[PDB]
Amino acid sequence: RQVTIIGAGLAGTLVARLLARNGWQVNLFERRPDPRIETGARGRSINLALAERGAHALRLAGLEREVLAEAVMMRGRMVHVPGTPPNLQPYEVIWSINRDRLNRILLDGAEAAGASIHFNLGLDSVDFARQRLTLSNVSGERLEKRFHLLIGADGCNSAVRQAMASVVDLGEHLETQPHGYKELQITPEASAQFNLEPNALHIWPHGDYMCIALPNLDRSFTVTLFLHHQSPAAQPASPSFAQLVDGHAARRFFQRQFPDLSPMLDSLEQDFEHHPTGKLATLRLTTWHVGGQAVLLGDAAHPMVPFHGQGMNCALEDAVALAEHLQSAADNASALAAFTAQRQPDALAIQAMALENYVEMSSKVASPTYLLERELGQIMAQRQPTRFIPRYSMVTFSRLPYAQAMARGQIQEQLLKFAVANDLTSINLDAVEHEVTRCLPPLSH
Ligand SMILES: Cc1cc2nc3c(=O)[nH]c(=O)nc-3n(C[C@H](O)[C@H](O)[C@H](O)COP(=O)(O)OP(=O)(O)OC[C@H]3O[C@@H](n4cnc5c(N)ncnc54)[C@H](O)[C@@H]3O)c2cc1C
Ligand SMILES: COc1ccc(S(=O)(=O)Nc2nc(-c3cccc([N+](=O)[O-])c3)cs2)cc1OC
Ligand SMILES: COc1ccc(S(=O)(=O)Nc2nc(-c3cccc([N+](=O)[O-])c3)cs2)cc1OC
Repeated sequence: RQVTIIGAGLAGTLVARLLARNGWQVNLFERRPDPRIETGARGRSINLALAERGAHALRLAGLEREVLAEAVMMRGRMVHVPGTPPNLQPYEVIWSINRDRLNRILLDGAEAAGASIHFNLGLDSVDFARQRLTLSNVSGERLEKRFHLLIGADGCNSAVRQAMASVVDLGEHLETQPHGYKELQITPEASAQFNLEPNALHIWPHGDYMCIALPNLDRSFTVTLFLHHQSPAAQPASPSFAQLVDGHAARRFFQRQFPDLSPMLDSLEQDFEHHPTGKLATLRLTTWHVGGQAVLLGDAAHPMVPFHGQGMNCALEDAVALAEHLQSAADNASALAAFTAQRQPDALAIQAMALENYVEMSSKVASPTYLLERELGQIMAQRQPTRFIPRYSMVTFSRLPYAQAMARGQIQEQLLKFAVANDLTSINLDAVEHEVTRCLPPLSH
């Protein structure tokens, strides 16, 4: 009945609330300070896309209305490319939520449910044999604490995950990507001056690099630049973080490549030199738990590239699943095994689907095969909105488990490919629709 959670982020704080109100004694430890303590100057955090499946996880926790109150409705996407004014491409919605706003709400929810939360305390080591762990603060205190069940919700660099290696082989494989990212900020004045639409997701596509911006209720926007770390050996002058040696270089790059975005980025030079360049990676594990003693949740279990906007959504789903299993199972070891069996297939799937979105960020001309496929898929979905559901729509706008969206997507892509092989005018749409009904079962099977 006792549980210790490391990491008061999105997954850890949600699972604290779900367990605490299910009668667990919950202690939650966080390395950062309490964002609920009002200071004189609020810091900036990123805005995240919350999709239907994440919103539904919050509804099960009884916190959806709270979060929605501070979330910006995004009705569609606005693509910005030179030579056209952007116009809204309508989506059904995606909510833009501020990370720290969400976190404060989750924290209040966890505490209201009876969890004890401890801030400014980082997990440094775990001794599984002696079931003790040690927390450290900046005051030099080294706090040794006893634990029964340990939930690692401590993010993509999990200290819990690292500790688990000492006692079990996690079968880790880290796959890195050549793009990094940089977080930047459009202020409310700038967005208003350039009439940036608050109720939309904004994209600046540019072949091998790109910017995406999500809104905040105060009309500021957080912008993410995705760009190669280094210029390719054979394409040595192409843009990369390696060339952008300082803020002035960054400014010249934005001026040249993102002319209409550069004016909105007032602290670009500042932001570029301070904010570290983030890495893109996928980490996969064969095992998420050590018997009944510890389990990994969210980014701690399954780091993924941020290209389908689903990491937080997955983490919130994870929390719901972990608390469901901990209640309905015989013992903790069985719960953790069952949890891993449910969610690890979903995690691998979204990790893969995220990478597939990522690889499209290319200046390579799209193969006419892939183009005809997508165009044919659109037609089929129109004719049988029943069965043929585009995979992105299954992921982003439904609650269908990721593994099942990936499976239906495979059946669908395969059908499209055999149909398109060897322009669309020669393709018999009746023959294709016949194959769609023969090969793709309705959702009710
Ligand atoms: C550029 C970018 C854009 C993204 N956009 C989206 C998006 O639009 N939508 C979406 O769904 N996802 C998005 N994601 C993914 C999303 O941020 C993560 O998947 C999600 O935050 C993971 O939730 P979590 O609780 O598992 O981890 P976290 O939210 O990272 O929580 C981990 C917590 O543990 C704490 N902690 C860490 N180490 C320790 C320690 N040793 N001791 C104690 N506490 C510790 C941290 O302070 C933190 O509070 C994005 C990610 C990136 C990088
Ligand atoms: C306009 O139609 C589309 C609808 C949906 C998608 S999607 O579902 O497949 N990908 C998605 N990425 C995000 C997302 C949000 C925040 C940050 C990031 N990020 O890359 O950091 C990604 C939201 S939806 C794509 C579409 O066209 C490309
Ligand atoms: C990995 O490759 C695929 C995987 C899955 C599928 S699918 O058949 O299951 N989903 C489909 N999406 C579209 C579609 C159309 C218009 C815009 C978008 N959009 O991402 O914005 C998608 C057409 S078909 C297709 C694939 O390539 C054709």
